[PDB]
Amino acid sequence: VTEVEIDGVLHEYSTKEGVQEDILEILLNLKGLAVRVQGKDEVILTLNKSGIGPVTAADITHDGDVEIVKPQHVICHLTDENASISMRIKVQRGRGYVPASTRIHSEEDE
Amino acid sequence: PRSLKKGPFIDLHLLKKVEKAVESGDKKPLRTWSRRSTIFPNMIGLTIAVHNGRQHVPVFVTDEMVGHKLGEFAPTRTYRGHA
Amino acid sequence: RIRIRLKAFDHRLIDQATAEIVETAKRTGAQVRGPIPLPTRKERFTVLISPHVNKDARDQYEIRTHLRLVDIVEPTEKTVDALMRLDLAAGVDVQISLG
Amino acid sequence: AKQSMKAREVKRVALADKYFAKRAELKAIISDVNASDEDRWNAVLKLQTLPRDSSPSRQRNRCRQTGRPHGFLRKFGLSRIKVREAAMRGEIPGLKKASW
Amino acid sequence: NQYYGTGRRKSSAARVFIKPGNGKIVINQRSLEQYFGRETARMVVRQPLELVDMVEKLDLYITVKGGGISGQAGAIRHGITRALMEYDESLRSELRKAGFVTRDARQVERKKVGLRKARRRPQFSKR
Amino acid sequence: PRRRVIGQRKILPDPKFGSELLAKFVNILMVDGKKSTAESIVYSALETLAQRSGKSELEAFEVALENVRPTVEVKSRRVGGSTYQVPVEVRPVRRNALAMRWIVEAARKRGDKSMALRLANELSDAAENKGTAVKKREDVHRMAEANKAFA
Amino acid sequence: GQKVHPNGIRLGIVKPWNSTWFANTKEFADNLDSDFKVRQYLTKELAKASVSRIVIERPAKSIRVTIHTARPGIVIGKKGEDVEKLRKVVADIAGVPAQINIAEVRKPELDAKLVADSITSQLERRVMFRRAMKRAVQNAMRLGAKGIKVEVSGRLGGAEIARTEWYREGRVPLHTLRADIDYNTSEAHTTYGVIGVKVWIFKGEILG
RNA sequence: AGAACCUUACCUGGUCUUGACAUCCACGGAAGUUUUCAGAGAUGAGAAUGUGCCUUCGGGAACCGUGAGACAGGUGCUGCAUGGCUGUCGUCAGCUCGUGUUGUGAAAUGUUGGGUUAAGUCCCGCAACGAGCGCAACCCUUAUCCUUUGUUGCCAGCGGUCCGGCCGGGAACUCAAAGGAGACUGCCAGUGAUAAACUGGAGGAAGGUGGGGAUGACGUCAAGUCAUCAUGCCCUUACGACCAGGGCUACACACGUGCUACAAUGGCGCAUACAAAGAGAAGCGACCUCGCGAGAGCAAGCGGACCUCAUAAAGUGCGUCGUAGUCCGGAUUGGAGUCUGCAACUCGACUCCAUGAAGUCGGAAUCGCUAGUAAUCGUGGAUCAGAAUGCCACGGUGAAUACGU
Repeated sequence: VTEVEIDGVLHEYSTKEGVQEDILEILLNLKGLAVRVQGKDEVILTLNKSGIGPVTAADITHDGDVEIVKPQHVICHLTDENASISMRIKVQRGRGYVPASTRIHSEEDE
Repeated sequence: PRSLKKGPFIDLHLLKKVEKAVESGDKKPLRTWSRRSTIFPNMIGLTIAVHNGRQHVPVFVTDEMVGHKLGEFAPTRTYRGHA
Repeated sequence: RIRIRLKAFDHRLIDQATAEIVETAKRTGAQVRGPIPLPTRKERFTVLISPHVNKDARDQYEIRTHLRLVDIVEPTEKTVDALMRLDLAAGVDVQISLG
Repeated sequence: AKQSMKAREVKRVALADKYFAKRAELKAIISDVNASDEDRWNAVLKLQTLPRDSSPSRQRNRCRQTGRPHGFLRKFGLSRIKVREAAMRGEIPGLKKASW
Repeated sequence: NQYYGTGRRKSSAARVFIKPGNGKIVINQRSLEQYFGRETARMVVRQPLELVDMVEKLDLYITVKGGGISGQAGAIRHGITRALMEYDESLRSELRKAGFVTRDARQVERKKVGLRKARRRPQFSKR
Repeated sequence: PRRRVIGQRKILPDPKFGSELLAKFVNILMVDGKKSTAESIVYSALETLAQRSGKSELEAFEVALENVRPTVEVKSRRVGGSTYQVPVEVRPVRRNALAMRWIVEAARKRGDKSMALRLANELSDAAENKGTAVKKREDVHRMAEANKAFA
Repeated sequence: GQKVHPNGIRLGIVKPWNSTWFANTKEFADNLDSDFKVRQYLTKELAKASVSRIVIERPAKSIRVTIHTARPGIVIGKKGEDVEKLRKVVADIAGVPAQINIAEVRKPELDAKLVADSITSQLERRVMFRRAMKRAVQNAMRLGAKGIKVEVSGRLGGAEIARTEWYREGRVPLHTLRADIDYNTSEAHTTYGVIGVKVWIFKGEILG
């Protein structure tokens, strides 16, 4: 996971309506994710879910060439039934460790 | 000309007026703009002042005028001569 | 068999789409027919370019609509469904048709 | 074009939208050779009664931006002049200058 | 065994096959005399063969599409030449000399805005 | 033109006799790009002519042509106040063409019914040394003779 | 009206399209109209925000707008407050689900349209047109444009007789198709009349 | 890139005046839905249904109604106030600048000169040295090849046959796109100033910019357009708005651009062959049936390499006419009708039967075209209910001539 895009958010240190984990907790639990793409080298997934209960990794509306190999990876704990969450993840492919500070100016595509 | 299956054309209002006239038995001229209206057998005898664009020109209907339209007997343009 | 009609204005984009579709097909199912190029529609337009008058003054535009016919011979359980989540790049109208 | 003209056009369109079902039916009736003469006559008269702006052959295709009656194109809904501008700007997808 | 050459001229596209035989020409399941009513066309299709004495030696099956008659004939001729080239590869020089190896690239010039035709300008007047 | 002389384009010989000259003649005759009809007409003319004069079809035609070819034509220089027509020796390629053209013109003129027939008649006349083309040729020559002072 | 439009001639090669969607003859005109509307709205809204290029892209009955702007901060406002607001209106305009993206324009002195806009603004607030033009040219050059041209036309300094003046610097090849020529235009609605500003900015040649 | 109505901006009448088109409040009513008489119509008067999103209830946002004004509206004037867009010389090879130098200076030089080129193209020289915009190249298309992928496209070799690629199939060929290769005076000889080049030839599908297109320098014409659009005085119970009818189609005449002719290289009749490129859902409309025909009825196939428009015509073969104002020519007019359309009187197209003008190659003069060009033959498209001989496209056949300046 490289870029996470949640709707109705300002920064990662805010909080959201209807969830348990805070947004830094959500970003950590998304950093632990294990994805296996086949054809492309950069894909965009989608997670949309409402209702009371935990948000597994098995709730992501998969495409054809992406395979999420951990169907019990928890991300959120939605508590309000009127709460919703719609994040759009971006999954690149590389090696080593490239962090946010160096990837703050390295990124060319404005 | 109009198709035979469609019948002849006459404006509804004009027709009504004609009918009224017939009923009355009057011979006062009916001023009309429906130049596109065909003349009918029942219209024979009536004077009907057809518009020519500018003014209503009186047309005493005859037995020979039936198949024709009202605009045929009310010429619009007014050319006398070039000299 | 699933016939797939890709239509787009940009040819490169269309090509990219086609490849992607093939990839999607080939991992899940087996015996993908192939990316068959149909004839391109070159819908031309002439227009007068002056605001008022100059009739010989003209621009002749066109829109090249490209067609790609991809067919899938064996529809399995896994394969057909894979396209639902697998949306293609924008500006490429796809048209799947089984049988 | 004027605003007024545009408004008129819009009105015409609206009328067309409204009266389509009836008008079409009337037309069908008039056509139908296997039908009564009186009925046909009535239909013909009925049609006359309906508003003129209800006809689709009344409404003129104008440019969707400027309302210019002439030089129109159907695919774009725009007059030639505006179409060209759009093309130049990149606003019409796929459209580029053609040579052969 | 059958040898082959593609023919092309104007909007025509001939598919000439050369086989060893007696010298019978079939064009779209019809004889040379049946298909080409014109003598000139016939001549053009026989030209290359005439040039290199193999008229009696080889049969040729043809199918041609597109264009008119003369163009079609030309295409056929071209195809034949190609076939010959493929088959012998030592008759090339003669063909070149003749001017049959050359694909005649003359297409119809497009109509151009302003003009009534490819080059005919409309009638001019100062007044 | 000003800039560059160009090589004359390739002409195919006619299918019947295998002649370049004949082909050229046919082309000249032709109108509206209806070559085939024109060629047929030419053939007809030849056949009739052959029948008339004996010989061959081609040979006879050649002979006919020979009687209408101009040795010398004239051109307008006009260097002075008034125009001076100057004679010039007309080249092999051109002379042949000119004769053919003249013949065609004569045929066109002629009062006989079918085109082919007319052409044949013209050819015959040429062979014999009477007719329209021959007259034209004579006139051309005559003019040249008159203006022989200029050279 | 001599010259061909520099963007328009290059759409197949080095320049891309703004509206990027497919549609059949049925829905195409409507789509175009929608695009025109939304774009118009955006221009109206984000006038004070320096906006260069609106790129519309609609897949699967849902409109994706991409606003190229020099300062995202004023277009975004507070994080997801202004953008969100924009989105619903865009959707309304279209009649479909909307999605607004905002690209940050690096080097607004090299973006031609932006420059033009700036010039227009300057003209409106009664500066010496010439000085503005100079500034435009100079700045671009400083920033690393291979070349720039700008042209302004009509009622310059409120003069009765209209004229055009233009400043070029570096190289601005227009006949060369492979040249990245960012062209754009603007109009200063001054007290004396309109003053049209054209500007060509040559980023460099593309090799492919 | 299409005037019957509409379009329409004009005329005649009939009407409206915060208005047909917007924003704003005030307050009357949910919007809207159906129907009635008068009227040329615009409009002016009636009968049925509904009360949705929310209220410490002075009410609201959509959508009608009325009055006030703020304003709307103007295809009204100025293109000699403008922007934008366009023509034009001219796709002509030119037009400039910086720094240096020359001249009191306007200016010059570069940019001239020797050659050469399609080219201010290139070389060589030289008080110039450099640079930019243009001349070229990059882009599309067309001409040859290769690779990839083969249905709705193809059928070389295989088997079957209703002798139809139609059905097993085959992936060859055509064709279809996508990606590469190829042409650069690169190779050879001569001429040339030890050059740039030129002349020829070899190969090659293509040869010297291969053919065609797009591309239009600085500028010129106070060139065109305020009626596309935008934009810096005038009208605002009317130079604004609605309506019906008429006009834009008038006709002593003059000019422009086209079509069709005057015939036999032809007309007519019967048979019969070979295209390309396009369009199509309020759309293209097979087959079959009826109609002399335009068409009508029924009604599949098809958002389309599949189905439809859709028979290409000139051509070819056989017959006839035999140089006549004709079996040339079709105008004109009468009758009767078909379709579109509320509606074909003014004023549509097409059909049938009749009618059968002028015209026998055109005065002075005057235009186009150098090749797949002209000439000629059909085909399609846009606008478009309908309405092209125009415009924009497509292929068929297919010349003549260029000595030269």
